[PDB]
Amino acid sequence: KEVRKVRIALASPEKIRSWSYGEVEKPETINYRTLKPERDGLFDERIFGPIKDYECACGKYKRQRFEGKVCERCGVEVTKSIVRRYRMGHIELATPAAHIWFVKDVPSKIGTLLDLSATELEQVLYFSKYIVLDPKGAILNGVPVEKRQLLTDEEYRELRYGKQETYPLPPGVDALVKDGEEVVKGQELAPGVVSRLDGVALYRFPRRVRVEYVKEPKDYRVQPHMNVVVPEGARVEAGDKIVAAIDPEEEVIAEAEGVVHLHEPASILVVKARVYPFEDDVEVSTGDRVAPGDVLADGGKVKSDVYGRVEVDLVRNVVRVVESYDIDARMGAEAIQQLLKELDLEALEKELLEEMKHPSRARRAKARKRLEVVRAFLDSGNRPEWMILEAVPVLPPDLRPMVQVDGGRFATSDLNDLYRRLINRNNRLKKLLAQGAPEIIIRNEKRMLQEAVDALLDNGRRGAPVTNPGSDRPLRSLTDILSGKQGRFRQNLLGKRVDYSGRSVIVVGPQLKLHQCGLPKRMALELFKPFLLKKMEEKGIAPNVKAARRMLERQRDIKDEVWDALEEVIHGKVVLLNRAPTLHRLGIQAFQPVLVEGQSIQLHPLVCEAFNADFDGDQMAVHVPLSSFAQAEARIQMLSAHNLLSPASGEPLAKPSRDIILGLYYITQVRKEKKGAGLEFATPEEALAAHERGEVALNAPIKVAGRETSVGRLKYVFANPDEALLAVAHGIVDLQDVVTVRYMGKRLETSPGRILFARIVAEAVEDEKVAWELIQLDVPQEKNSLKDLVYQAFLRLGMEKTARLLDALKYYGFTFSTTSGITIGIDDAVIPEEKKQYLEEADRKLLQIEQAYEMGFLTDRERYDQILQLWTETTEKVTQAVFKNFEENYPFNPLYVMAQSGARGNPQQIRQLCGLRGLMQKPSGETFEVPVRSSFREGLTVLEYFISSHGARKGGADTALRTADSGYLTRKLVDVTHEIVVREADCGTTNYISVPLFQPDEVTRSLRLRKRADIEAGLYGRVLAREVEVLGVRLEEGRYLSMDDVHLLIKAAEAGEIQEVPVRSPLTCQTRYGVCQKCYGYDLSMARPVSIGEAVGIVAAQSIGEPGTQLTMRTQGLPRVIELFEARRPKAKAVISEIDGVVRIEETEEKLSVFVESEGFSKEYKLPKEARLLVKDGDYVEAGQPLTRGAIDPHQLLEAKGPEAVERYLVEEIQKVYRAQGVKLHDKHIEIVVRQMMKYVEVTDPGDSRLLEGQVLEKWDVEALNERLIAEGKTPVAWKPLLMGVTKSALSTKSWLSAASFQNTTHVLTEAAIAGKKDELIGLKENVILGRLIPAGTGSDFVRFTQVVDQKTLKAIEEARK
DNA sequence: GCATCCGTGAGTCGAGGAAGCACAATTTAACACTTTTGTCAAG
DNA sequence: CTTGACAAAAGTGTTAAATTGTGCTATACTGGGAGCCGTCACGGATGC
Ligand SMILES: [Mg+2]
Ligand SMILES: [Mg+2]
Ligand SMILES: [Zn+2]
Ligand SMILES: [Zn+2]
Repeated sequence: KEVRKVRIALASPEKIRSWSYGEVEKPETINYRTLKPERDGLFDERIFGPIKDYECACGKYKRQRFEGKVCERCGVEVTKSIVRRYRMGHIELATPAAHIWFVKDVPSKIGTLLDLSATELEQVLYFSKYIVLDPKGAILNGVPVEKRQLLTDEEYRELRYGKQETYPLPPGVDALVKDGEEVVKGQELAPGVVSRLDGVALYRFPRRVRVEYVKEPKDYRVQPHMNVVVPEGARVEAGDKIVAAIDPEEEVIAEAEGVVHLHEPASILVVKARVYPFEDDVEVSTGDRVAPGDVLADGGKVKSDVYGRVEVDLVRNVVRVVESYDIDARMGAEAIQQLLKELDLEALEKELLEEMKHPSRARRAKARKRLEVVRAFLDSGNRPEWMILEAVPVLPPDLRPMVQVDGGRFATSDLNDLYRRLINRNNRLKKLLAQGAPEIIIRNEKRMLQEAVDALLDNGRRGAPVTNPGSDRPLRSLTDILSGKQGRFRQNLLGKRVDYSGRSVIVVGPQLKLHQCGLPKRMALELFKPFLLKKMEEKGIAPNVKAARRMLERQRDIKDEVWDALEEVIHGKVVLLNRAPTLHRLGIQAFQPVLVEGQSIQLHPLVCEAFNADFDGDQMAVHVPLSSFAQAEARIQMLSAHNLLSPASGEPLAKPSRDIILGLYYITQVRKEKKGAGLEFATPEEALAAHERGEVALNAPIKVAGRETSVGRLKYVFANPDEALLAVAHGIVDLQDVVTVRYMGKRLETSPGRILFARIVAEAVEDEKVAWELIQLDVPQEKNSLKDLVYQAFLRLGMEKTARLLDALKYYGFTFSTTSGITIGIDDAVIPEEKKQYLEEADRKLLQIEQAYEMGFLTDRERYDQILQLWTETTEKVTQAVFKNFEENYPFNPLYVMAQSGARGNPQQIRQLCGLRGLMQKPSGETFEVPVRSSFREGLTVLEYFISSHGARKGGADTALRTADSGYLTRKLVDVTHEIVVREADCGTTNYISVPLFQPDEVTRSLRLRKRADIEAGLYGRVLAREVEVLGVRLEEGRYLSMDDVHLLIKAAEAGEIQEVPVRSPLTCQTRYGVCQKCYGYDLSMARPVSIGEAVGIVAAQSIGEPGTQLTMRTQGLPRVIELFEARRPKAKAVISEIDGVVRIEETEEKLSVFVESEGFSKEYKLPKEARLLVKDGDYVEAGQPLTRGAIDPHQLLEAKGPEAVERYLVEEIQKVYRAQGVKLHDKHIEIVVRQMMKYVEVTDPGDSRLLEGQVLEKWDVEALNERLIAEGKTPVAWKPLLMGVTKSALSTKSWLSAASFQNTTHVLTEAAIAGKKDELIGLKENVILGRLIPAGTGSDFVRFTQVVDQKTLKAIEEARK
């Protein structure tokens, strides 16, 4: 079957053991001598499979005949060695270990279910405090001990073993207390030592024993290696032992009868216990635990009266019960797993739901968070105790290989070292437990085992990272393998390295057609090698494919017919050319290769702008689509000649450029003379006669009788363009001379160059009548006029004729720029004579500013501002003087022509070359008082050059630090919008948006018509939601708006006939998981309605992010866009009115306050003194209308005005940044991203549903839920619109595969696993990860099942059946 | 409300690759021999 | 198709090296060692 969904869930110890083919019991990897895997180790063949196909370890089975067999000698299955990549083992832990993901991922899942703080969980898990599981009637400091109570180590010891203390008596002294006498706190035991607790006092080591013989206080000395064998106050018959020793020579016995008295204790032991004397055998033993009433000895004659630990003292023949309780308190994951197994999720949910009615919001907020985790376990079917590991899975050995390098050295992965540590510690703990080691040692081993598991799963998350000894590089754990820019997702699943790919330097191919590229022969030989081998065999070049491959291995073995065969292999095929960074989809284009000699790829000039490529050393990659589908898609969808318009704005993107523009501008610009320039005559005979006398120039404007003409128009009248260009060939007239020509039945007055341009377009499109309508004859052909020509040709003729026109424009532009005579010399940077006059004026005004400043008429700051204004004004005047000189005296100056035509440079750069450099800014942001008064032609001074370097470095640093921000933003946009596709023709919605044609300019306090570019960016290629009647023209509902329609609407607005246009937009589309054809509009790249199955989400992200690097960075620029897409609260946020009413300013010397007064309401706003109010007294302000200047908080705007208002604000404010930079971007692309930001709602009233108040879900889901509920007469859910940024919107998506591959992988995976989330594979990222066909383009269900059949077969099938 | 803390994020290709010994237990190697296998000429 | 010599071609069985695993030292010894350090954003969680 086909995979349709991917589910993630917790694995139980039972399931982990079902995966494993065996337990890894030893940390041995391979044998150091034979290099074979060690038995029971991390590379065992008996577990993970054979190392070579169909061959066991012992070498008894060596063929596939014994397939599925297991050798009895070695136990290795006889099968394929590839199973060694898929077969898992496991490690059986001596004690449970918590999974760090469900502990350290804030908020922890284990803590939330158990109601334990982050610190409390850590203290228990890492053996710092005990947690009570059974108090057993234990009292701690007069208070009963309760379950789930945390005990410190001292508290546990006091409760479990009691209170006791040893006081060392000074040598020689004798204690004031006897052995076995009860003491009270503060009592003095010895002359200088006082006890601190009440209990039985016991002599530890009596140094002197004083017996009393009866006939006599004989004494004996006690040494450390001796022990007394009798209790105090004992009658000893002559002969009985008294003090024992290692050597019987020093052993002490009693000569006669007496009473033994012990004196001089080494120390005093105070123990809180009850002493029970006995005579017969005791029924208990040391270490036993007893309760009140339990029999101790003498058949019930002596019984316990208190809880404690029973210890029998045979020397004193008494039973001591050290008062203590048998409390059950545990540390580590064994205790936590005990609590997690005892949880009743049914009971917990009921209690949480009851607490969901608490008046406090914090209590309900906490209850909702707990119940969301509880609900996840209840719904998914997972068990909370599965978050603690009893068996640890072991990765297949081939994914953590230990390989021998070409030099014989061994390389291994970090996972083997992490596995060995866990196995070594696990084995050691088992040995310690078998030895009955003390609790201190066991606790250290268990704490180390927990840490070893943590390092294996997520190294460095908790504590110091584990490093391999001899280095400080942290070991790479399982979490590091999956997360980050170098993880599995982004490095191996979302992108890959591919076969049939090449690379080389790119050079310009001017002779190529738009759809052609120059592919080196030696690159194409390797790229198409499998195809070439087949063709070589098909011909007689080689006998078979293997012989052909040997021929190609040696360069000197390649014959000349191999190149003929290669030419046949590539016939008709295309290749993909790729340049990094791929900012938009035009960074990959398909071309038909032309095999060329050399080693560099030839690139067509007209596609360089789309690739952002130049020829300073750039490189491109080459890719070969292999199947018929890949070749068809590349030739139809990705061919360069088919993508001529911009998907972002719909304007031409393959169009005339630097040299092409210059050559076409040069011929279409007319000459202007000054010799005559005014003389008036009576007849043309006189006017021409003066021309022969030299009094008037050919192109000097004159007036013959009443009309203004020139000599050329009167002297040279040509019957047709061919005659005019024949005269140009003979040198009679120039291309720039204005003469009279007869063309298309009209007696035009133009230059031969403009008539030549008209013929160029006419022949390219092969239509003289249509060509005449496409061009503007009476202007020089600059970048904008040539861009309009391409767009109009595309509309009227299509891709094929437009690509031909682009090829003809490129050819003639190149040809005419070579012979025109364009060059740059030092004298071409003409210095206006007005610069000297302006600088002298600035010196006088500056000297006058200093004079006033000396007189005190102004301060330092106003002196500083006035200086900057003076030099800012002078720079503008010098710029104007520079360009006024060019257009009057040097209209054909190379710098003027390049800037005027759009080929190169702008007025700012020309001023620095010809005028003055201007003012420079300090590193701190201030501007130097003294400007750079020299241009580049004159040459800066050393100090001026250094001062100018401050800004140059700052610009370079801004550019470097701006690429990372723009690239990061694009990735956020792609991940939030990647699932949006055009999925149907129409969603049936009746909603729409009104695009405003007028903008409320506040300075003039009135409405003013918006700019054409702004209106076009919001109207072009959009479906009219309602019928519109303007200027006698009826634009019916459902009509796509072309540029002509948009211009008609702008003309209607100019006449006061329409203020806004109702259109369909992605904001109001009702399609699920995408938009419909009617809500999107045109495919701006083709100027026609978008086709179903297009990934408009990806296009929108690339359109927005591509010009991201052109946004200034230095609340403005790219930072402004990033904040708007993240829905961040501005620091200097404006103040808006929550309700509508009249403003009443109460400004006072004490404070500033603004009052919005209504019929009954009076809202008060305390604004700061430095507040730039934009509303004065007596103004009727509506809800959400700003009162103070600044950026509006989108979340405050959403609450006050609504979803529509915030959506309009976000689109307009984002477009302002791009417009300020000259970038043209359709509103559709922003509205698609904004539609994703506003995709969620918050539950406020659950109604008759299981939703929790404050729960965040998708708007589509709640709407579907509400309609279902209403269908059955149940109260619907009341929700609240929600706004979130692109980052948060992408992470809260319903597909965990796409969210896990974005960022926050541990958090995404931990929540998905607990909930048992199932991924339906809806968007593009999920299908790319699994290598499936994406549900867009040719992979969309709308077009995927189309069938093609010819007439003959169709008739046979219909005939053969009917 | 609020600071303060921690945790996660920050463009793309390319090119650069320090015991020592004793002894027991286990494994490996080298014989030995018999037992297939592969040829041979026939027949 | 056999039919008997033949000869390596291989395997089975001891034996002895060669390798590997393991236990044991008796003056008295009793709590570690390396960072050190120029960024900025955000949530989100808690200390209350
Ligand atoms: Mg370059
Ligand atoms: Mg004439
Ligand atoms: Zn085997
Ligand atoms: Zn729609």
